[PDB]
Amino acid sequence: NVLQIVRDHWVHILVPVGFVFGCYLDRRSDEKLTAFRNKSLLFKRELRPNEEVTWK
Amino acid sequence: PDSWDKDVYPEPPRRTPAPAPQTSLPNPVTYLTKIFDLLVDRPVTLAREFIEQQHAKNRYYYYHREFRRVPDITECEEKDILCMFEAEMQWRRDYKVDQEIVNIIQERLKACQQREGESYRQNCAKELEQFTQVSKAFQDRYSDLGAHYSARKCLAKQKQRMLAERKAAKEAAA
Amino acid sequence: MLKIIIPTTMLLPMTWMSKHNMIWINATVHSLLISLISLSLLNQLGENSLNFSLTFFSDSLSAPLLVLTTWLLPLMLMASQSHLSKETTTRKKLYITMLILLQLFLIMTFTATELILFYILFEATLVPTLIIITRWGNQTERLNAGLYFLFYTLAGSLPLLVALVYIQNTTGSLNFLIIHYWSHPLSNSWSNIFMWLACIMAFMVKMPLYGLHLWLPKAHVEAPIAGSMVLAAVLLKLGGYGMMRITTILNPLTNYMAYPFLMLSMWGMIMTSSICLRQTDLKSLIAYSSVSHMALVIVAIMIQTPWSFMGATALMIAHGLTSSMLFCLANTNYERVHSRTMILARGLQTLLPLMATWWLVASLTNLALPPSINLIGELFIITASFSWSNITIILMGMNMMITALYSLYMLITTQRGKYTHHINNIKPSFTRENALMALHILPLLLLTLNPKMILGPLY
Amino acid sequence: IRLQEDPDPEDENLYEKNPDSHGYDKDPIVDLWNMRVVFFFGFSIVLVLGSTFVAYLPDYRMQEWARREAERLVKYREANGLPLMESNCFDPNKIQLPE
Amino acid sequence: MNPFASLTLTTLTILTIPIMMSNSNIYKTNLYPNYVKTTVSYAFTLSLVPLLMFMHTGQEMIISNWHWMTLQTVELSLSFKMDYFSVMFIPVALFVTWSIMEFSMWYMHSDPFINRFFKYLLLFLITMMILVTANNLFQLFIGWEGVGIMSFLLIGWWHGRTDANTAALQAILYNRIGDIGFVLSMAWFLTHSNAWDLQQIFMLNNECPNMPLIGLLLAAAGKSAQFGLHPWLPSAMEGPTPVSALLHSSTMVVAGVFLLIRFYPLMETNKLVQTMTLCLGAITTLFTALCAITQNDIKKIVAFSTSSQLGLMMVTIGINQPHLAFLHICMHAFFKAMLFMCSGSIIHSLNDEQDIRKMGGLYKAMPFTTTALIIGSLALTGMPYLTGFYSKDLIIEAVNMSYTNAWALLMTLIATSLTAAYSTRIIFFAFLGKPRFPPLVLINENNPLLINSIKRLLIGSIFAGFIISNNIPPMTVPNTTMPLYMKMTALIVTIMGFMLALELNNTTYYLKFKYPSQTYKFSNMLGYYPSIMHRLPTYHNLSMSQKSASSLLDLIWLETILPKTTSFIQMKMSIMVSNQKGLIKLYFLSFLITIMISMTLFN
Ligand SMILES: CCCCCCCCCCCCCCCCCC(=O)OC[C@H](COP(=O)([O-])OCC(O)COP(=O)([O-])OC[C@@H](COC(=O)CCCCCCCCCCCCCCCCC)OC(=O)CCCCCCCCCCCCCCCCC)OC(=O)CCCCCCCCCCCCCCCCC
Ligand SMILES: CCCCCCCC/C=C/CCCCCCCC(=O)OC[C@H](COP(=O)(O)OCCN)OC(=O)CCCCCCC/C=C/CCCCCCCC
Repeated sequence: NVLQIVRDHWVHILVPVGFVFGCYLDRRSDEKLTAFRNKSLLFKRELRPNEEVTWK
Repeated sequence: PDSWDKDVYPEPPRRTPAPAPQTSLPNPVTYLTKIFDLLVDRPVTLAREFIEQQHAKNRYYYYHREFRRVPDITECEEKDILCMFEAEMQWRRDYKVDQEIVNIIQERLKACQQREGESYRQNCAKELEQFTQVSKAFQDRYSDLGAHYSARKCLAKQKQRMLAERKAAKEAAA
Repeated sequence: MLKIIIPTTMLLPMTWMSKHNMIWINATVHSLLISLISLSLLNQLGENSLNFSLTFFSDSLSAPLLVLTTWLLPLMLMASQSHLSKETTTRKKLYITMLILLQLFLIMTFTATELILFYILFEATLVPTLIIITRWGNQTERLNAGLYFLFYTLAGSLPLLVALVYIQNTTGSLNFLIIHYWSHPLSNSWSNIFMWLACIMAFMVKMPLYGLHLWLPKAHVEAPIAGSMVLAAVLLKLGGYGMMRITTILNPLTNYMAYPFLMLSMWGMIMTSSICLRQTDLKSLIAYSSVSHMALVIVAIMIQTPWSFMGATALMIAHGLTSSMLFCLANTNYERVHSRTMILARGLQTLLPLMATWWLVASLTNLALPPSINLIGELFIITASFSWSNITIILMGMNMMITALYSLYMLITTQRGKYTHHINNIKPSFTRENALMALHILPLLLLTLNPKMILGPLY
Repeated sequence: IRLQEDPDPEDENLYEKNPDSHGYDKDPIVDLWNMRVVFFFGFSIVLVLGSTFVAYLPDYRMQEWARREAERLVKYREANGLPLMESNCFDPNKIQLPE
Repeated sequence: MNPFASLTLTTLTILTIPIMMSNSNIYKTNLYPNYVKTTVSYAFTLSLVPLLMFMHTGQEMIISNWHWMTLQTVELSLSFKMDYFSVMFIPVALFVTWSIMEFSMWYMHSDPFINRFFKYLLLFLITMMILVTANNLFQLFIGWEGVGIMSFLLIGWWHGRTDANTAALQAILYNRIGDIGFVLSMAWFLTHSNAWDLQQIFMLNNECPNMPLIGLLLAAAGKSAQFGLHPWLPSAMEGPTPVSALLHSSTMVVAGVFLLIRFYPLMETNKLVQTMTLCLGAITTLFTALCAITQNDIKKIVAFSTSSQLGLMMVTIGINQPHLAFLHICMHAFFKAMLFMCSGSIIHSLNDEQDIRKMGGLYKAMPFTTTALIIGSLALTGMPYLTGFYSKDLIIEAVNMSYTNAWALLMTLIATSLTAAYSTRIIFFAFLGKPRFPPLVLINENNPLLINSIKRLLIGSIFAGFIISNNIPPMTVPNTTMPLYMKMTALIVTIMGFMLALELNNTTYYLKFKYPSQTYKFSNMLGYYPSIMHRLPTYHNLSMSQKSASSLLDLIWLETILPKTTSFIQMKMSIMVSNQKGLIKLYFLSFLITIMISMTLFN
């Protein structure tokens, strides 16, 4: 029945949720390297009225 | 056409002689050109008119990115990693721009050779000299840096060249 | 890089928790999905690399190799499911686990930002390969092949570990960005000569260099089909990637220390092509062709010019694809007649037409046929070698002639002529085998269409 | 004989039981769906979608940007009589040679 | 826009179109050969239009439609050069291919893979068009190798024939030597000029040097079967008669001559390379005609005639007459294609017999092929107003009137005489006399396809020379003033060859028998070149491939040095260490020695 389909095809979400978790951890790693955000001589600028950070 | 800059990509004025027939025989080239214009040019022109009308309704724009100048490897202190990074990136961008300048000059040279045709050795002497000068400068700049080239290595090469020139001038004055 | 790394570590439990008859389907589908995800790494910058975090970074050299690895995994799955029909469920899952671990180690190797982590991962790649060879090889010689492979690699690589820790002690860091920015010239001394030797010899053994290559026929001939595919397509490219990475700190000593390696590479390229001319085994012929192509790549890396590195990258990608396809074709033939002798099966064009077409296309790509990326890389390497010296053209021309000779010799021997009369068990080609060949060949032609994606950072 | 060993089994043909076999699995339904997933995902998804994605990858290598910058520099330098390609990459005034 | 570029690219694209339909029900049916032939005819007319455009005002163009990749300062783009050479050779090649395809519709009716045969012919045509219209060295090399592999595939059409496989691989080998030369030229040009396109190559190479020009000459010799790399062309007769007629003789063996023509400014700038080209062409034409005059296989005779004409073209290039070589390319394509078609009709009508010793009586047995072959042989030998007259006569006049190599001039004249000789041999042994074929007479040449194809290539063999010569602009200064005997030299030597060969052939009817001469043995066995040069170098290379590289080095000494010696040393040391009797007296004496040594030698 429906239960057996979920009982057998529940492994098809492992790789997608791993991809989602990898994207989340990539964001987490990126947010720790924000010490020169809007501080490089090349890309330094004044913030727009409705923004807090240049990138995330 | 306004697509490209006529000054950056010069074209000599086009001088086309007028037809001066000497026979009563019809011109098959003229007849086939009329057929081509009737059968191909008009349909493609109508199709492009429709496509451009569709494009004009959804006009939107894209921009050319501007980079401000940053201090170079000469101004950077020793093992000042951030300044070295900025200077290296700027040097790489300038290297790409110079490569494209050389490409533009080479395109000029090829176009002039093809255009002048059988009189290219004389009429293309102006584009050959510009190519010679541009290639000489580009070679002196980035001739033998290697696979792992960098702004530091290019600066060392320039320093070596300057030392050689100074020694030559001193020897000449001696 | 975690968005690609984590899905492989999730391929593992999915493989171990799927049903007995669904392991191949699930592994193939999710490997293809991971390859599609990894296709996003090709969007590289013209100035610098993609620095995701402190541990991983991607470049125009790493991206095509990662895409090639992720694309190669499902093809290996198809071949393995071909030849592992009677295996138990646990051993099937163990084989899939070995393949998954190898892919994960290769990804982390290509994206590692430090030389010591790169060393750890590129040495970790040995264990799954050794297990696969010595466990699922068909013949007795698999044990000797594994011993040769392991000991060649380790005797090459241990001095590299010593040199890496010494360089870290001397300079303060093994981070690739730091060692590239803070690089200093290498003076002509015995100590610097031996440091250069340690690094270059490790990667040369990995290449392999001529005179250090017997392990390659040993392992490639005796490994299973998936092992043969991964050994030639990707594992031979670790040496080239490493040499293109370490040579930053080895200047200007590379101008003087590269002569013996260049001479070995050129002459052994000629010699291995000639050996290919007289091979009674098809797998051995493919392996020696791989040796010749990697010798050409070594020549490119040693001459070390921007035109040589682009050719090296293109030739590495092209050789990976072509050698994988050739091994797959030879393995289908072996699965037919249960023997690797080239002259045993003949008339295979009149017995199997579309496989004859696949053989023809694979052989035409094996030799440098324009405008294939094989020819693009080979021609760039030949032009750089011509700028280096003007007798390298003589050597390259000889090698190209012999390459065409042995490729067409293999094609004519296997496909043309009249069929063997007593071989009457050659069933029609399977949809799986045809799909394997198509998936091997189409990306190569698309890369020919778009060539700037495999020309490396020097483009 | 020196052992109690099994005889070497005969080669198994997938077409005998299933004439329309794709060569994936002994089970007909499993083999058919293996063929379907392989063909669909690999060919359609990976080949077509990845190929068009790579074809339409944005110009992050700044090839066209470099060409436009080169056009501007050539125009400016040929308008003012300056050399099109400068002789030095850096400033000799900012470079200090040893005595 | 000017219709010139559009129509040229349209001809190329419509040539490529039927290949896309090779995965369709039409490819699965029997209408595919007619479909391909119709497409080729339409392409022929569509290419005739730009020829009219050029012959009016001399319009020439280059079209760089698609940009491929930029290696820093070098840009490679898909560029086509639509100049006099391209716009003249495209319609001629299309006309020849159309005729050959109709002749193959008749000729290859019983082939199970006639659709694949026509697909391969169209692919060869596409690759040859790429080679001809290519504007840069990389695209020229694409066309080069494409026609090479198509020749390889079509020579080995019957895959079960070991001789066919050998001929295909031999052609590949010689063309790969030529490609060695080609790649040398490409590398030199890129390194020394930062370009692979003809415009910048011509601009920068005001005095082109020996290395690039000799690379080009080597490639041309390899592709055009000059002496040293010649034998693959006669061996290429293993393929079906349509392949021999279209690919090799008419359109593909002229690839080397065309390559040398495309770099005629550099060839003008050089002199030593011109001398080398002249000498190579002279020896090639003389040797190949000398081999031709004594062959008993009609396809072999026609192949050696093609090789001799290629040598004559190379002679023409060597005397700094690039445009005369192109004119001869066109005329030779016409009449040599027709001659091959006539020989193929003879072969088909006599049940796959290719021996003139078994032919005979065909003058009245086969009327139309007889008249077509007579017209072609008259055009081949330079009948005073036929298609071959407008090129060969001017070539001979230029050779006699220039500052040339005396031996090259003499060999060219002797080669013209031998051309007349072997044409007489073909006619005499194939058409005159009494039948020598089996009694069951199956001769029937009444097929409209064959008749119409030979007709179309027959009108060109009479009138095309006049039209082409009178419509092209003057590109060289004529040799108006010359002695009368030098003016008539070509005709005189042609007639002398005719007469001597006719007398020698007439002596065969005598009831007189004599063992052959050494000169006859040398000429009939192709100068012994294929024997020695196909048995000795091949044996030595294949023997060194196994005895030295494989066994002696790979399997013996590379194993002995690094891995085997180390393993032996480790085994010996392991045995030495582990070989102990387990005696406490022995190893306690060892302990005492160790203690004494540590006490004394260590401080
Ligand atoms: C190291 C040397 C390097 C030399 C490099 C230079 C080579 C130059 C070659 C010149 C051309 C040689 C042609 C003959 C060789 C092939 C003979 C052969 O096998 O024929 C069988 C073959 C028949 O095949 P088959 O049906 O199997 O018959 C079996 C044989 O009957 C079976 O009977 P067989 O086996 O007895 O038949 C052969 C026998 C019969 O063939 C002939 O007699 C052919 C005679 C051709 C005409 C030669 C005299 C031309 C006189 C022209 C006078 C006017 C000049 C212009 C000025 C006029 C106003 C002053 O020939 C000979 O015994 C010698 C013929 C001449 C050889 C020349 C090369 C010498 C090599 C070294 C010396 C060897 C000497 C001893 C021989 C070997 C040991 C015994 O003959 C033909 O198909 C016709 C041959 C061609 C006839 C016309 C040739 C015209 C062009 C040459 C003459 C020059 C004309 C003017 C040119 C322009 C000047 C400005
Ligand atoms: C620049 C480097 C290359 C220089 C030349 C190297 C020569 C090396 C010879 C190749 C080694 C052969 C390996 C295997 C080749 C394929 C196997 C083979 O032997 O095929 C034999 C095959 C069959 O013989 P048949 O006559 O058809 O008899 C059939 C009867 N049923 O014959 C061949 O194809 C062999 C031909 C090889 C020719 C070798 C010499 C070539 C001449 C080169 C020197 C001339 C240079 C030209 C100068 C040009 C001037 C600018």
